[PDB]
Amino acid sequence: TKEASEILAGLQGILPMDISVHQVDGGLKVYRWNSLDKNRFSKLL
Amino acid sequence: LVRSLSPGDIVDVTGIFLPLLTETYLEAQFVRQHTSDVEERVMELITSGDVYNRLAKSIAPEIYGNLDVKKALLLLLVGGVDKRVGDGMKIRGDINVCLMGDPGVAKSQLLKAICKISPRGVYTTGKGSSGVGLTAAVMKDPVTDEMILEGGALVLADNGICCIDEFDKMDESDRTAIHEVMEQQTISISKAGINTTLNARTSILAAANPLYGRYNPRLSPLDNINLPAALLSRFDILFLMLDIPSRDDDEKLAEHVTYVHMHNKQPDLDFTPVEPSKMREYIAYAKTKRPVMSEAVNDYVVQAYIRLRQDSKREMD
Amino acid sequence: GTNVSIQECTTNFRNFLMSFKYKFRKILDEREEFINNTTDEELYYIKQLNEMRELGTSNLNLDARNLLAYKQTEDLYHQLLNYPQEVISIMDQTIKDCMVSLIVDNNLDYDLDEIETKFYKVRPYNVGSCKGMRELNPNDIDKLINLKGLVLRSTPVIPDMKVAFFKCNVCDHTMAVEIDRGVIQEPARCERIDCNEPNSMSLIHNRCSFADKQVIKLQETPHSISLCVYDELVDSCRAGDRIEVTGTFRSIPYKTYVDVVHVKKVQDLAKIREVAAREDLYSLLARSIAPSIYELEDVKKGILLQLFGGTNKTGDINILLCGDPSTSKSQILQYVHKITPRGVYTSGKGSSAVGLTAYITRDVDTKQLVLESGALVLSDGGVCCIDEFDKMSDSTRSVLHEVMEQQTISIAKAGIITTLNARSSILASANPIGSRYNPNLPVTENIDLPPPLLSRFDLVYLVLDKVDEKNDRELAKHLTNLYLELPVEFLTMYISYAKEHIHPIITEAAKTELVRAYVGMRKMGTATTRQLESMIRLAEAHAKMKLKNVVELEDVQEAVRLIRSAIKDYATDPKTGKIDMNLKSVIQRKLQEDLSREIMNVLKDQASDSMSFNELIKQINEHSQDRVESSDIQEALSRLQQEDKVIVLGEGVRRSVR
Ligand SMILES: Nc1ncnc2c1ncn2[C@@H]1O[C@H](COP(=O)(O)OP(=O)(O)O)[C@@H](O)[C@H]1O
Ligand SMILES: Nc1ncnc2c1ncn2[C@@H]1O[C@H](COP(=O)(O)OP(=O)(O)O)[C@@H](O)[C@H]1O
Ligand SMILES: [Zn+2]
Repeated sequence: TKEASEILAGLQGILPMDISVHQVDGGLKVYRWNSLDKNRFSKLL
Repeated sequence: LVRSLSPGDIVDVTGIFLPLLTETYLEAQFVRQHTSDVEERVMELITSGDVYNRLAKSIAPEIYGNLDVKKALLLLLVGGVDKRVGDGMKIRGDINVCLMGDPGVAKSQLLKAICKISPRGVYTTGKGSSGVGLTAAVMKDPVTDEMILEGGALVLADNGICCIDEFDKMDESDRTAIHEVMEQQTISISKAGINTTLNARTSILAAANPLYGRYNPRLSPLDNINLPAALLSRFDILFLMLDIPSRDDDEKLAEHVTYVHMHNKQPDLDFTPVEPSKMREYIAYAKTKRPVMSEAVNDYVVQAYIRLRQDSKREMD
Repeated sequence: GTNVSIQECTTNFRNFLMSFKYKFRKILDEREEFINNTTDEELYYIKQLNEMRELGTSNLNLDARNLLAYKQTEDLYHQLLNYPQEVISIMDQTIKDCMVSLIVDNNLDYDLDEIETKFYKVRPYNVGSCKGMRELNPNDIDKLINLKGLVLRSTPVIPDMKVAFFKCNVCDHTMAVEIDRGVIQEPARCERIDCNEPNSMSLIHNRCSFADKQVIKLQETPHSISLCVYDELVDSCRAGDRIEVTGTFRSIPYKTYVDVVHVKKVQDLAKIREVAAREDLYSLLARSIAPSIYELEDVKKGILLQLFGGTNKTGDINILLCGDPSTSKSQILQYVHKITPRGVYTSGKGSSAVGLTAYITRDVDTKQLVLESGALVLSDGGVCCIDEFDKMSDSTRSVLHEVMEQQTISIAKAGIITTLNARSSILASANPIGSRYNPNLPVTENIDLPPPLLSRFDLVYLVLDKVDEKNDRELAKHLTNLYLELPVEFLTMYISYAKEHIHPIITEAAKTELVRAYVGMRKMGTATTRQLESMIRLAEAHAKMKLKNVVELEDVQEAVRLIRSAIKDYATDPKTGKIDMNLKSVIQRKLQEDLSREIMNVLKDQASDSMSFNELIKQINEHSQDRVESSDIQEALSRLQQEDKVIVLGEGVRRSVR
């Protein structure tokens, strides 16, 4: 579970265009991914 | 008129009786809970002024030589004061009496007489009429799947007196429930997911034979009971009616009993006991009072207590 | 009665939403000192609208108390308790207006295009405290109320129809028929001009659109009534949970039920401080709990510490009363369950193995797992009172181990494999073996509990009945002064505050004391490690009474002493377990002799004619070895003064012989 958090949070850093993160009650909400050309970004690391 | 009646209440309900066989019901109109017509009868006895002995001799007018026991029964019929301490506390104002005695001492006729006299008396023998007859249980209704209470010996005797003959034969499941009834006047049941408490405001009057069947003078008294100290502590006026043969005491009891079966009267001619109808009214009227003692006797009690408290240390050893 | 003037209410709500300040909340509850101008001055519900429009959630939380906290809405508060639907449409329009007015009309941004189409709903939750399920009446129908209770049975997600999909069976034309007020209108003829065959339409089941419906059952008292849940309020309640409900009371033929509108699953401050800093705090609280019971200070403290509890972290304390069957045992337990929320009163033969354990079974039509409650499940978070704990059946006694240590009840039967949670505190009273306590037998032989069970209890109180009139007469006066002719509200207010706000943390210094106390207790060789956590829980419970942010030495030492006093350790022989009924020896006489002689030696050896008692303590008592109580030094010097060997001119000075 704790590994999945760094996975889900890792997506937004490499995808700052389709997912945004904002906090309520101290918890996190995930904005609706507009997935487009998902594969291209992982090669730029 | 909703939320007026409650389970277990004794009420007089006025209504209309309403209906190829028709089914009937009643439409409730007026409800009440439970007098010069009886004040005249009450006046006569207090006019005579003979209160303790006359009523103590009135209960069981066909039983010989038990005046001390009858006096305890007379007080148990009247009862004490149920002092609501407050701050969430509670102290029972009822009297519990145990009648140990040898076979043939008429300690079960008193059980019948107490049930007859009391308006809420319940007569019970054996192991509390088994574990199902004792305490209570929740029973499902096959028609509506609802579960309702079926009152046992103790629950029926609520606000009354429960007589338990042959108390020494009671099982642990029977006697353990007796502890809570004697101490708390309530029954707690946690079965099949139901967690409820039942009102068990009862006066427990138990009569049983010795543990070893009879008493011989060489026998120590505590060996003639199957009951632990906790039960004996919760009892009050714990009697022990030993039978000792005697040509001057068996003669009196035999003469007392033989006159009972010979004529429809008690053997005494100089004393006429109060009839039960008048006894019931006077006891009920007396029960309405709430006496409060004085501080002078309040200091008296703490001296007499210490007097009796210190003696038992020597007596037990 | 359609009392809702729609233009007036939408104007009042416009005023309510666009003008309410968080500051006004502190007025109705009179928390004037709690006014914080740095945050409470800003508008309240505007922040929610800024979030839910950005989060995309179509909901808003309506705290109904703020209607009373604003004057104009007071006329609106009463009518809300009768007409909630109109508010929802107003709020939807208000949100639409908020997007139009506050964003695009203000030219801030344009992130509102889809919002014109989506439907919102605002759910009032914090209606004033209601009268409970058993008090409801027929006149309350259709009026919003509030309830609390326990969840028992939950049905799966039932799909409710909202849109019907019809296809013509001869020309394959597809329609879209919506539901109007719960009715489906089946077309009698195909809508196309060319195809006009009567009764030619057919319903396709799996192309329809459905809405989530969940039926939940709630139990407030042992009564319980059915509840209906819709939409995004699913996946919020499971069997065995405790819920606060704000909903609408309905009836359809008789079938009274709640259209649940909201679901919740989770000045006297100075008066508390005035008691917090007092000196007789512990004695007063201990005495206040049982005004009808004399003395028993240690019994008072632990049972009070039971109500305070430990501190659960990402805690319950259990107590057993062992004593002769005439001493105050039953009365305290009666008080505890009548002073704690939702306590359960239990006895030995009055319960069964499925009495404390909830009867889990499987539904006969929905085949889900359901629970029918139990004594240890009802009192989750509370206190369960068990009388005659010794006379508990062995099977019933067996299931306590998992409950007392893991707070779970696992059941493995035919077709059912699951575990419950029964986190609670246990207060138990046990009569001695036989009739009365016998000091000839060891302590463990007067208790009918096996060591594995006996180790779990945090405190076991040996309540012994003496025959000493020096305490009997005082008890007699306390009893006799009560049958002629802090309060509980302060006490419960105090207790409810501490459990809510106080979360003590053990300090570094207090750590060492717990280690040494257990080591010394273990070194006398029944000192299982379950008693060491008992020390820590009592340590936290003491500071919770103290209302202090930490636990310190005094809390630990008092907790150690309470365990020592409860078990009656020093009065128990360490090699036979027997009780010393006697609790000045020659060894004490020698100790005082040598102490007096050493006081004389120190007084005559120092180069000062006089010295203070603090100076003497610093020179001798605290100089070497652990500090001893100064009373013995005072006793020795008083004896010497009575023998005219030392001069005590005053409390502050001690002077040599004349
Ligand atoms: N003193 C007495 N007066 C009247 N009847 C008596 C007396 N002693 C014994 N009896 C008779 O003997 C019987 C006593 O039996 P019971 O009351 O059942 O005593 P136990 O409880 O010892 O069996 C009664 O039927 C009663 O008629
Ligand atoms: N220290 C005490 N303070 C006040 N009351 C006491 C004390 N010791 C005994 N009592 C009285 O003795 C009675 C004992 O009853 P209770 O403790 O309820 O059950 P049990 O008799 O099994 O101990 C109580 O009614 C109580 O008033
Ligand atoms: Zn067609």
